Parts: sequence; C-alpha cells; structure tokens
Amino acid sequence: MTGRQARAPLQFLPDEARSLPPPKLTDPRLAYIGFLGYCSGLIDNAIRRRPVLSAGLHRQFLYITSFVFVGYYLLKRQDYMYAVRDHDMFSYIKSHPEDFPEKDKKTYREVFEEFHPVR
Amino acid sequence: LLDLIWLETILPKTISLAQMKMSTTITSQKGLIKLYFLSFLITILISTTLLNFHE
Amino acid sequence: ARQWQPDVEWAEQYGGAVMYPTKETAHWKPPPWNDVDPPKDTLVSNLTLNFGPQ
Amino acid sequence: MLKYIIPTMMLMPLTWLSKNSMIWINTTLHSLLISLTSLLLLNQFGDNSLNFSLTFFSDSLSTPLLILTMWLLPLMLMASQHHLSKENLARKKLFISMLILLQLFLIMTFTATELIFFYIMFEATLVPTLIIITRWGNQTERLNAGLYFLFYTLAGSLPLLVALIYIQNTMGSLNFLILQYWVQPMPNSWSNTFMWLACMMAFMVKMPLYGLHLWLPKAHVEAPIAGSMVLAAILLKLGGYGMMRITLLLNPITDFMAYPFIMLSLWGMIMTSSICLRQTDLKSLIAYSSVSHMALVIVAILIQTPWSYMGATALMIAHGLTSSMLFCLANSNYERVHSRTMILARGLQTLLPLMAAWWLLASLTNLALPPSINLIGELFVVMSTFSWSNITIILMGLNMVITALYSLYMLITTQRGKHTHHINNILPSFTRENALMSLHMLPLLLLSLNPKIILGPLY
Amino acid sequence: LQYGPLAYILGEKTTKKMTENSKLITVDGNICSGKSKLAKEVAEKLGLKHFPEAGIHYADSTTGDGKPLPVRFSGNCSLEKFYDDPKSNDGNSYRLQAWLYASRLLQYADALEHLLSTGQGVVLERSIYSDFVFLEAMYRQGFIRKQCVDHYNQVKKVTVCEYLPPHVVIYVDVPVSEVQSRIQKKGNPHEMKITSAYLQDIENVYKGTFLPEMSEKCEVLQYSAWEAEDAEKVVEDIQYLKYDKGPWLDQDDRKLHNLRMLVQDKLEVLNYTSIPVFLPEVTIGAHQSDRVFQEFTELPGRKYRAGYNEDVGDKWIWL
Amino acid sequence: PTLRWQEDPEPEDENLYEKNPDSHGYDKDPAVDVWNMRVVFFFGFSIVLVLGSTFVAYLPDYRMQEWARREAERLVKYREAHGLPLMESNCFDPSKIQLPED
Amino acid sequence: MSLVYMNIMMAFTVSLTGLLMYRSHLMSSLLCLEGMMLSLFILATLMILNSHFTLASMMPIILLVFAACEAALGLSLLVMVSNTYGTDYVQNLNLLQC
Amino acid sequence: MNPIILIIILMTVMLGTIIVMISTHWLLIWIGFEMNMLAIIPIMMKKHNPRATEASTKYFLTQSTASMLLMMAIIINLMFSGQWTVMKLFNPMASMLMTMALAMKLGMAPFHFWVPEVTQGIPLSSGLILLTWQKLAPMSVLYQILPSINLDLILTLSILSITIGGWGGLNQTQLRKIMAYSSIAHMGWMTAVLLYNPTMTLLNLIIYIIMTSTMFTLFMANSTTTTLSLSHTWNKAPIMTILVLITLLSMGGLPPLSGFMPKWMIIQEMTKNDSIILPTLMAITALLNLYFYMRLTYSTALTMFPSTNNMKMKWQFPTTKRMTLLPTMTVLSTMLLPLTPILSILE
Amino acid sequence: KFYIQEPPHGSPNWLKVGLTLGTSAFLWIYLIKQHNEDVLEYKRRN
Amino acid sequence: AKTLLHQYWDIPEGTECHRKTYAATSIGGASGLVVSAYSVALKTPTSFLEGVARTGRYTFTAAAIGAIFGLTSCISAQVREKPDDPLNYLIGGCAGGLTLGARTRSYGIGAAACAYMGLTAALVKMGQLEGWKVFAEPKV
Repeated sequence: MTGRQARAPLQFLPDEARSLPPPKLTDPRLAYIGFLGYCSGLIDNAIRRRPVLSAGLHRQFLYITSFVFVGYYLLKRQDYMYAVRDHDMFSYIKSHPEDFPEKDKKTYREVFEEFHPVR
Repeated sequence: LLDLIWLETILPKTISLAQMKMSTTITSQKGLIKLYFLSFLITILISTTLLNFHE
Repeated sequence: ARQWQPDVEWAEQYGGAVMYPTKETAHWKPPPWNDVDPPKDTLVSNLTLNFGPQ
Repeated sequence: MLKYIIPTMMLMPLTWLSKNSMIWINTTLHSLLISLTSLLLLNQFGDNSLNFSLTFFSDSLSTPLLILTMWLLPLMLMASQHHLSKENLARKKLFISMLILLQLFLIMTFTATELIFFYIMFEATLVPTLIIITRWGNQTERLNAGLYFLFYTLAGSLPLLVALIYIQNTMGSLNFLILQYWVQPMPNSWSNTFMWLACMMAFMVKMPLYGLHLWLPKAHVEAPIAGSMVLAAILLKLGGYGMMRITLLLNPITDFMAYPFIMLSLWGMIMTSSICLRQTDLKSLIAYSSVSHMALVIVAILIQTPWSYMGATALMIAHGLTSSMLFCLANSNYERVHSRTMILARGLQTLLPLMAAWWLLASLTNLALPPSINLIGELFVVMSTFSWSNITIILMGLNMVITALYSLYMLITTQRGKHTHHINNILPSFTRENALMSLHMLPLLLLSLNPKIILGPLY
Repeated sequence: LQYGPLAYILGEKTTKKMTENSKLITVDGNICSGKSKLAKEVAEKLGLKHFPEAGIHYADSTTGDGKPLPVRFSGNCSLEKFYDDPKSNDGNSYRLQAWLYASRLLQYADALEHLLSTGQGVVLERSIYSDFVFLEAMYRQGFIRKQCVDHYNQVKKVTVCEYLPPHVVIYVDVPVSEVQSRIQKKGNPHEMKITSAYLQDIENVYKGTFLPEMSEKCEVLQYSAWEAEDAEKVVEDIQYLKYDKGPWLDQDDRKLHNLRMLVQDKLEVLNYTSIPVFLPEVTIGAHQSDRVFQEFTELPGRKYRAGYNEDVGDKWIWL
Repeated sequence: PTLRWQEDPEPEDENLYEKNPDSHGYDKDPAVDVWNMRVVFFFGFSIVLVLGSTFVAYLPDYRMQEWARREAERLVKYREAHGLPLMESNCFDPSKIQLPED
Repeated sequence: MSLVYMNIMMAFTVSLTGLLMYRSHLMSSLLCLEGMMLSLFILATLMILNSHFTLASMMPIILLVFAACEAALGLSLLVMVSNTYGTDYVQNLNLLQC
Repeated sequence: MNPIILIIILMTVMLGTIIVMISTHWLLIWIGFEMNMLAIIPIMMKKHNPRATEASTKYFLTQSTASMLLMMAIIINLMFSGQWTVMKLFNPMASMLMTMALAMKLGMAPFHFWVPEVTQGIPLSSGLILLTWQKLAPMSVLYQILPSINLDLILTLSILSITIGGWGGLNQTQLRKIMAYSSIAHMGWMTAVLLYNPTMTLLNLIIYIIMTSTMFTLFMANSTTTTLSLSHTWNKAPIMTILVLITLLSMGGLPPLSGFMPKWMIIQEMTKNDSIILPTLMAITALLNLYFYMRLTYSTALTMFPSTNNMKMKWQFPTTKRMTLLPTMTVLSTMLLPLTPILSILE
Repeated sequence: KFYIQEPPHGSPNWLKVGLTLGTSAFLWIYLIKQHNEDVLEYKRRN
Repeated sequence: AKTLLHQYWDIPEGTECHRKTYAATSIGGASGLVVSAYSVALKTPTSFLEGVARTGRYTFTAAAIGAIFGLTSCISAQVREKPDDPLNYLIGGCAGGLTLGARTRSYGIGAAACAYMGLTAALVKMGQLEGWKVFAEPKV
C-alpha cells in the first residue's frame, strides 16, 4: 500500500489527523514503553559498574520521560494510519458495486455437505 | 544398531556432512582479485544470454 | 565442583584461522592480534647518485 | 486470567529484591499461593469453554495442565537446591527468575486462543529450557544436548508457522471457536496432504514420535533436575495439547494420511520399551519410558474417538506426574553417589528404609497399578484402539509386559540385594526429598479417588 | 573526563607544555646498582617528578587504596620464591614475568600521561626495554621452555610498537663481584640465594643486545660503577645533551593528540595483554578464577565502580 | 615439566550433617532451614492439600452432570406419561430438511 | 537507431571486459575504468546533441569531472599500495584471506 | 586524522546519503553514490596498517565499477524514453543492469566477495559505518524503482544471498567475517520482498540496522577479534555476557525476542500470495544462519574457556570506554515484540 | 579519603543533573499540554 | 533457458518418447557447463587441459543424470500406464542419484543422492501436477 497523497508532502501527522480519538493517559501500550524505558535506565546503570536501582535516579526519570513521549507521538500516528486504511477500503467498496456481489444466505436447510465418518 | 547409529546417520549426519562440505567449498577461496572479477564476468554473461533475465 | 568446564584443547579446537580443516587450509595462518603486520621495510638505501666528471 | 498472569510477573522482581537467606521463602511461599490461585479456576461447565477475555480462554483440556504447571513450579524450585546452593548469589537469582519466566510463558501457551499466539508462546516456552540445561548441564556434552535440542525443535516447528499463516488468510481469523463454527472439509489434493503433514509433523517432533526421539535422551541425561522436570512433564504434554487442539481442522484426510504414523508409533513403542530394558544410565530409562507413553499418546490422538481423547488426556497428566517424580528420585540417588550409572549404587533396602517406599510407589504407578490414573489412561486408549482394529492388542499387551519388566528392573536393580560396601558416604534421608515425594504422591492418589476432573473436553 | 575532540577544540593544542624539562630520562641499571638513589638525585636536582620502582602490586597501588591487595589476587608471582627456586614445575618464572611486564607497561603509561598532561617530564627506572633484555638473559639460564619465549616475543611485538620511546637512557655498568658484595650487604636471605652466572648472563645480554638496538632512539650515556653520586656530572650532561635523533621530533601535534586519547583509558592499553596462546605454565581454569573473582568482589573498597562506591560513603546517590 | 591447570583440587564434599545433627533440607544456616520446613508444610499441605481436597471433592456439577441426571429423569417420565416413544430418532425435524435431487 | 550507438555500446563491453579480466598491473585496470568513463561520456553526448536536449546538457561534463576525480582517488590508492610494497601487482595481495 | 576532519567526513557521508534519499534526478543519485564512496574511503585506513590499505583498494575498485555500470543503466534509460524522473524504467535490459549495479553496491550473492575481505582488515568503527550507510543508500533507490523489475533477478539474488550467507558462515571465527556473512543473509531477506510490500523491507532495514549497531557496540566495548577474546570478556565482566546472549539470540530470531518480528511479517505478506515453498525455503535457511550465532554464544557466556591472569590486573580498573549509545539501542532492539503494529508507522 | 591521588569523578556535578531534570519536567509539561489540546480538539470536533 | 525447459514440460507425459531424453540431456549439458564455468573461474586449473577435463567431467555427469532420469521416466510411464503419479519420478530421482554415486565412485553419496533427488523429483512433478507458479504471483 502506497502514499496516497505523497503530493501533499511528507507531513508526519496531517491536519486531518485532528479528528481521530487520541491515545488516552495511561493507555497500556505507552505503559509498556515506560517499562521499557525504566529497564533501559536500569541496564544503563548496569553496563558500567555504577550500582543498580540507585545513584542514577535522574537518568531513570529521563529515560522514562523520553520514551513515553516518543511512544505517544507514534501512537497518534499509528491510529491515523489505520483510520486512513479503513476509510480507503470502504471507499473502494462503495465506489464499485459491480464486482463484490451480495452472497445470498443459503441457510443450512438446503446446503449439502458430506459426512466421511471417522470410525 | 537401529536407533543410535542409523537414526543419527540419517537425520543429523547427512545434514552435518552436507553443511560442512559445502562450507569448505564455498568459503575456502583464497584471496586474489582476478578470480572475483572473472566470477563477475561469467555471472553477467550467464545471466544475460543463457538464463536470461531481460527477456 | 564437578560441573564440567572445557579445557585448553577445547579452546584450541576453537582456535586457528579458519574453523574446519581440509586438505587445503593448512596455509591459513592466524591474523596478527593488533591487525597490524610486521611489514616489509623495503627501502634499502636512499637515492645514491654518482655524479661523474662530465 | 490476567489475575494469574500478573502475580506470576510480580513474583520476578520479588526474587531480585530479596537477599541471601531471603529469596527462598518468598519464592516458594508465593508460588504455592499461586497454586491455590489457579486451583480457584476450575469452574468449567457444559456448553463450551470459558472465556477469560476477548483474548484468553480455557478448554477443559487446558485446566488440568495449567493447574499441573502451577503445582509443579514450587516442587521444582525446592528440588533444585543442594546442587547449586554453593554457587553464587547472582547466578542463583538468575536461575530462579529463569524458571519464573518459563512458567509465565507456559501459562501464556496453555491459555491461548489464536494459534499464531500459541506458536509465539510455544517457542518462548523453548528458550529458557535451553539456557537452563546449557548453563547447568553438569556433564561434558551439554553443548551437544542443547544443540540437538534447539535444532530439532525449531526446524520441526518452523513450517508449522507457514501452514498456520496460510490457513489464516484462507479462512478468516483464528479463534478456536471461529476455527470451529466455520471449518469446512478439505479434500485429497496433495497440497492438503503437505499442509496436514506440516502441522502434524511439527507436533510429532515435539511428542516425540519414534523416528525423532533421539532428540530426547541427551536432553535429559545432561540436564539439571529443574529443566528435566520442566522438559518432560510440561513440554511433552504441551506438544500433545497442541495437536489435540489443531486436529479439529483437517479431519477428512487424516484417515487416508494417518496410516504410516500409527504404524511407526506402534512398532516404535515396542522397540522403545525394549531399548529401555538393557541400558545403563538410570536417568535415561525414565526418558525412554517417556517415549513409550508418548507413543501411546500419539496412537490415541490419531485415532479420533472421544474414548481416545479421554484416555489421551488422562495418560498425559498421569505420565507427567510419574516422570517428574521419578526424575526427582533419580536425582536423589545421584546426589548420593557420583555415578549416574545403574549397576553401581545397590542395596538401599537396609539403608534409607523409606526412600524405597517412594521408589516402590512410583514404580507401581509406572506399572499402572489399577486405582491410579495411568491405568485409566492406558485402558481407555486400548479400548479405543481395539474398536479401531481387532488386531492392535498384541502390541498394547506386549507393551504392558515389557513395561512391567523394565519398570520392575529399575526397582529391583539399584535397590535390592546387596550394598556394594565401599560406598560409606550416603547420608540418611533429608526432610527435603521426603517433602518432594510427598508433594508428588499425594495428588496422584487424590485424583485416583475422584478423576472426573481430569478427563478431557469429550467428557 | 573532559576529552575527546572537545578538549582539543576548546584548548588550542597540547605542545604548549614543552620543553627542555618536559622529557623522559630513564636510568637503566643492573639489580642493586642502578636504583632510586641516582634517580631521586637527578629528579630533585633537575626539577622533574619521580616514579618509584615497579613492584609486584603496582596495579593495586595506583587505584583507591594504595595498600597491597593480598597476593592471591595480584599474584601468583612470589618474587622471593623466584629468587629461591626458579625451577618449579608449578610455573613461577613466567607468571611473574607477565605480571612485571604489565606493571612496567602501566607505570610507563602513567608516566607518559603525566608528561603529555601539564608536564613536567619524569624519570623512570628499569623500563620495558630493560625488561625484555632481563627475560632473554633469564632464558639464557634456561629456566623456561622456548615456546613461552615465543609468547613473550609475540606480546612484545604487539604492545610496544604504538608508543614513543623515551628520550635519554642512563646505563649504569657495575661489575659482577661488586653487585655480589652489595647483595651480601643487604642481608635478605631470599635475596642471598641468588647465583652469579645468572647475573653474568644479565650483564652479557644487557651489553650485547640493548646497546646496538637502542642506537639514537633513546640516546644513551654509559656510566661506570663508582660513577654514582656523581649527581652534578649527569645533571650537566643532560644540560648539554643536544637531542639528535628519535621520533619525538616528528609528532607534530596529531600523534600527541592520539597519545593523549590513547594513554587515558588504560584498559585500552591493556587490551593486548591477554592475547592468548594458552601456555600451560601460565593460564588459569574457570573454577579458581571464579572463586577468586567472587572474593575480589568481597573486598570492601574495590566493588562496583570506586567512584560510586558505597560502604566508604559517599552520600551522593540522590537518596 | 607441565601442568595445564592451576585450580583447587576438587571437589570439597561437604556433609551437610556433622555440623548440625538436627538439620532439615538445605545448608547450615540453622534457623532459616527450619523456616523452609515450616513454610513448605504449613503453606504446602496445611493450607493447600486439605483445602484443595475439599475444594475439588465437591463444587457444582462440573460439565453439567447431575443436571443431566434429573433432566433425563423428567423427560423420560414425560415420554412415558404421554405415550410417545422415548428417544425419537431423526433429531432434526424432517419437515425442516431439503434433500438435493437427482 | 542512429547506427553508431551500436558501436559505442560494443565499445562499452570492450572496456568492461578489459576492466574485469586483467592480469598483472592494477594501473591497466584503472585506465580501463577511465576508458569506460569516456565511453559513457561520448554516448550520452551524442544523444543529448541529437535530441536537442538543450536544457540539461550538463551531463557530459559533470559525469566527466566526477568520475575523473574517482580516478584521482584510485591513483592515490595505487600509490599507497606501491609505497608499502615493492610493486603494484594483483598478486602480493593474497594476504587477508577470505 | 583531525577530529574536525572526521566531523567533515561524517557531514559528507550524511550529505551523500541524504542526496540519494531526497533527489529526483538520475545524475544526482549517481553523484550520491560516488560521494558516498569518496567520503567513506578515509574512514577506512583510519590506522595505517597495510591490511586497511588492501581492503580499501578492493572496496574502491568494486564500488567504482558498480557506480559506472549504474551510469550505463541511466544512459540506456535515455537511449530509450528519455527523461530524468526516478520512476518506472523503460527497458528490461536497463532494469537488469541497474539492479545488478545495486546488487554489487550493497553486497549480494554473486557480488559478495569483497564484503568479508573489506571487513576483516579494518577497525570496528569503519565496519559499523560502512554497514549502516552502505546498506541504507541503495534501499531507497530499489524502493523507488521497483515497478519495472524482472522479478527473477530480485528473487534469485535474495535466495542465493540467504543461502550463501548461510553456508559461508560456518567456518569463520574472525568476528568481522561472521558479522559480514550475517549482513549478507539479512540483505537477502531484505531484497526478497521488494516486489510484494516494501513496508516490510524498510521495517526489516530498521531492525537490522539497530541490531548490528548493538552488536558492533558490544564489540567496541572490549576489542575482540576471536571468540577466545570473548571468553576473556566473560571472566572480566558479567553483564557483557548476558548482552551478547540476548543480542545474538535476537540476531537468531526467536519468537520471544524482537529479531523474530521481521521474519514473521515477511512470511505473512509473502504467503498471502501463491508463494509458500519459497517462504519455507527462506525460513529453513534462516534456521541455518543461527548455528554460528549459537556456537558463538557457547563460546562466550554459557560454557567458559580457561582464562589468563592479568585479568587479575584488569580487575583493578573499572571500565571506561564510552559507548556511543548502547543500552537504549539494546532494549529498543530486543523487547520490541508487543509493538508489531508499529509496522504501519512506516508507510 | 580512601582514594589515592585521584578519583576520576565522584562529587556530583551540578549542571548536568539539574539540566536533565529541568528538561525532563519541560518535556512532561509539553506533552501534557499537547495531549490536553488534543483531547479538547477531538471532543470539540465530535 | 525457458525455451528448453518449456520444451521439456510441453511433452505430454504421456509418451512421445526419446524427445524427453534428448531434452533432459540438453538440460544436463547446460547445467554442467554453468557449474563448471564457475569452477574454472574459481580454481585456475593450470594446465588448461585440466580445465577442459574438469568442465568435461561436470557436463558429462550432469548430462548422464539427465539421461537416466528421462529414461526411467519414459519407461515407468509406459509400463505403469498411469501418467499422473509422482512415484514414477520418485524412481527417477533415485536412479539419477544412484548413477551420480556411480560416476563419483562412492556409495554413500549415491544413497543420500537417491533419497534427496527422489524427493525433489516427486515434488517437481507433483507441483507441476497441481500448479505452483515459478517464483511469484506477483499480484495480491
């Protein structure tokens, strides 16, 4: 699938992206991102011989902040991308009724499928 | 007889010998340049005309 | 304490230029550990000119 | 179900921020608390499974295996000391957290809904087993054991992924219900034969079937006791659980394409019970015993009777308990003498006069003494396969005879007749091994009383 | 540490702490002859800092607590057991030789860092060049398998060939019997067990190999036996030395930047020390090394980054 | 003239007894081993085993058992008390079936 | 097809096989690289002239100046190899074995 | 070397690669590849040992002839329909020459003979930078000009690079050669799905770049060339061991770990077409290139080789290399599994 | 005390920690303000 | 090339015979010349008579396996009179592997070659029999 208005420049988040619902506070994905950031600060203590859980508390708070922020922007972009994919799908559905015909519901009083028993 | 020696010589050992021999004939190439460029040339000819890629 | 550990000969099984021995790979010598050969100092003399009597 | 997932996570930073003489009580106590916590689960009733979310659910195939897992962790965690208490504190903490992450992926695996998620959690079940058995493999070929291990399990389990993605984008999503309610039969074109072959062959590798059981014996003779109990009980019955689920699709060609595997399983069941009659390395007899019981499992899965699936799940749970117990007893004997061989450590009716009671009890369960569960399993599988054919009972009964004789040989070889009287170092039995035997053989007899729980979906 | 490019861009260059006193003077002498006597004399006269003798536990000396850490760790050298019995099959010549080689290399790096940082030049005693000559005479005695000497040749080829050799070298020649008399004057019995032909072979290689191979790299002044104290003469000779050859005249600044950024992070220096060749006289299996590393963690002042080290303090871990 | 090793002579076989004749399972720390015994029983049998025995000895009708007993009782009594044959074959209604034709 | 273009393409294959098979000296290889450069230059110039593709007629001289400074780099590399060795054969390079 | 000059050379590498990304004219793309070569040549020969000199010679020769054959492809494109817009081409022969130029450029199965030789005799920083930008520069071009390529070219080079970087790879303990054959195998994967969905190719490019940056950063933390040197890194420090474990397993691609995610999406949007046998072949050879990772892990952190004293000396100095950014890249590279629908962040 | 002739560091530098915590509070407040504007814009349009 | 593999598969199989074996020998000659061309590029024989000898051995052996494959293909198709199985080409691949082991004059290579060439040949005819495209859709 391709841009779809790369004409219409790169535009990290379009101004049509201010109609979708935003990712809320403490949504679980960015909670996971913050856990990853805490672990990144913790291994950041661990590479050098500075002791774990302590003497790096500003670095832990830093890595938490930065990863939660970056994940927040990417969550907004991700939601926009799925919205534009769904709307283009439904637009191509409605644009041509001629090729996606309605499967009339053959209910099971008349549908024949064989048996082939497992003894 | 059956489990140990034949089942190890059918499922692992065939694979291990195949991989070991093929390593020792792919990457056992001494380091000159004229070899690599003759390989390029025969690859270009055998990709253009013999097993064609532009037709 | 009875948990087995490999030996000098194990490590030398993983030692050498290449991994697998063949007929052909005796000549693969190990690289220098500093990635620096002891190069040829091929400059035997400077430019020696014999200006004669012309 | 997240009520079980999240304390199993939070048992992990526990083990980090405890100290010396402080990790142990916390881990063991809280793991037993989680065992009660999943003893709460068993509600399952009637119409269908029970759904723990838009994402998780439990078939009644999954409930006893899941409870078995949360039972088997604290037992294991007690069992794996005195062979590593003299190693370092950090490495010991890493060991305990490795097992907890292992249990976490096992719960993830058993409570799956989507078969792709099941596959991810299948190989996430794999990777701690590797690290445990290689880091404490305790003999000179733990190298080769881990190498054989991971390449058989992945290279069998690799195209299973391809087959499931193909089914994903030919029949919609992959709920077990929407795998059900929508499955249509698939005829005998050769692509169908290869697709069935891919799925069934990957789980065949994980059972093992007979032509792929030399995966096993290195990976149990050169393992520590924790990874061995894990590997045997949880991983082999995990492979069986996977085939039990995904055999719902592709019933109309399993009849035509199931003939070689049954015959492989039968003649290999006889051959494996024969090959564990004469080996040394007592630890390996339990491994070949496990291949014998899993061959009977595979017979029960490829025949498709509800009788057969009831017998299959009972044989799964009973053999898991028998093999895990008997591995723990063999580790007790190896803690006694530094041999692992069979004919060396002898006597022991005199000395440790109640260790022999546990040997006798496990040996008679592996005999399938009749009130136990293992006879329930084997008996219903024999009933179902005799309705399959009027001829296979030669093989089943001859399996019963040779199983009786090697199991009795394990009993009266090492623990009968004469101590070699140059041993003079074995200690009288600790409380710990007695506790481990007590934790195995109270639930086996307690299910021997009331076994209507552990029978499968086709109860 | 405030370095990398950015110190070299804030500060203009580094040649500004030069010269005529910022230099490397190095007293090479035979044992109990060319020592810290004349070295401290010329260091105090000439206005130039001094380095004590490179002992066994120098690496233990240069970090945090300068007490010698117990010789299970810094060993297993046992220099007095070397002067006792250089014939043991447990291996105590060459283990000690590798250890002293690493000690001389570390203290040379510390000296060259103190030269290139602010000056003002230093004296050294018994440098790394004297160390290989020392070992080759030890092999002339024949205490060592020749494969182990091949290993030493390998380590010597790798490590030394990135440095600048020192400026001036003061050779002290004392004959054999006077050194014999002096080691009798000191009275230490382990030192009294020395034999004289070992000392003679030291003098042999130390004249015959060292002098042709220095050759105006490390310009030399050769002095006699009672030519010691004698301070004014050697200070005077350095005063009119007329520096003639050597690679020190070709840096110009860029190699000096590389040497400042190389000699700092001494672990980058010592990333060629364990090569390995596995030398069954030398190496250590997993089990002994693991228990020794865990006991090295059990020290109260060595564990997890001496900067942030608790149980000495430091009350800045941000609560 | 060679050794290839330098380590301790191995093992060091510690009898876990002969410094404690009262000792339970693990190593020679005296009190916390007694705590190990007390936790693995009192939270391993005294709270797990007998409570699990009650809890799985009975709970409701797992997979609808006695529900099915009494429901079949009432249905067979009805199909005796209204004459019609018990367990009608052809479980789906043949009026609501359509055979495809030849 | 403006017939001459056939000959210049065949000349390109001449220069390319001369670049690929080469026996003794690296300098012959580098000079045949220069010849290949001349070939592309000429062919593109003929087409841009006969197209009257008059706006972007820079292609000949800019292609030229770039791949000529490539040849300058190649000259310096050959000087460095010839400086640390005696000669500049394709042989005496068999060290660093693959 | 001057540090100002190194900042200059990095500026020119970045200028060249950004020119390749950003331009729409064919002359500009060829300028971008040439300037990329000219700038990356003195990052190699950073020292002055003759190993780097022969490496740079081989690299210059093959790189420059790939550049000129690329220019041949462009002048064929103007021999046919002539305009300088980076679009669908107008000759199967031109597309053939052009993809063979890029296959020589980024390292590929007929053309990979300079990759281990260029990596073995160079330092670690040079190897890292050449892997990053010399795999990043052509992918933009191929992502552009995909709609006019004979497929058998791309698929042939993908398959054969995956199996060459497999089978070649079982034989080297020179860690630069191991990492180079790893580069070949992943570039086979990343060339493969170019004609199906290029989102997968670019995501795989991101994941591969971050993984190799983690691996080379771990080698730069303690300078090693052999596996035995990694065993000494076991003895001297323990956390480097578990990092080598995690990053080698994420090069191996196991489903608990983040390196599995590029395999899985490729197999998905490959097998929605009629290509099934080609996925199972690719993923079997992806099982193959895990084995040297596994023996490397067995060398480092799981068994332990005998150590040497003077590690006793190196205990007294705590570590003091700067990592450029190691831990951030590591747990960006390895715990990334529950963010697979950050797939569609990319298109 | 206890550290001969150099610690390489050990007294906490005060520009860097205050700078990082100030910019971390700044980035928190900036994303909070952006988020509140985004919630308001979503609810205002729909 | 596509022309001669197309000539091989265009024969109804079926029996239109000895054209099948001629096409299979042409396949063998082509494949032997390919792999021998890489080998003579990457060995430097010296003498050149050895180079011609090695290329002749490779071409001759690949043509031999092609001939034996086509022969037992034709014969099994005529005898069994059931042209749809892959079993007849399973016999084909095993016979080809056996004579590969014959012309290299060791028997274990012939055994493993029987197994793998039989499995590949059964899969080739079987995949033609169902229809699995060459390399692509490449649509969606």
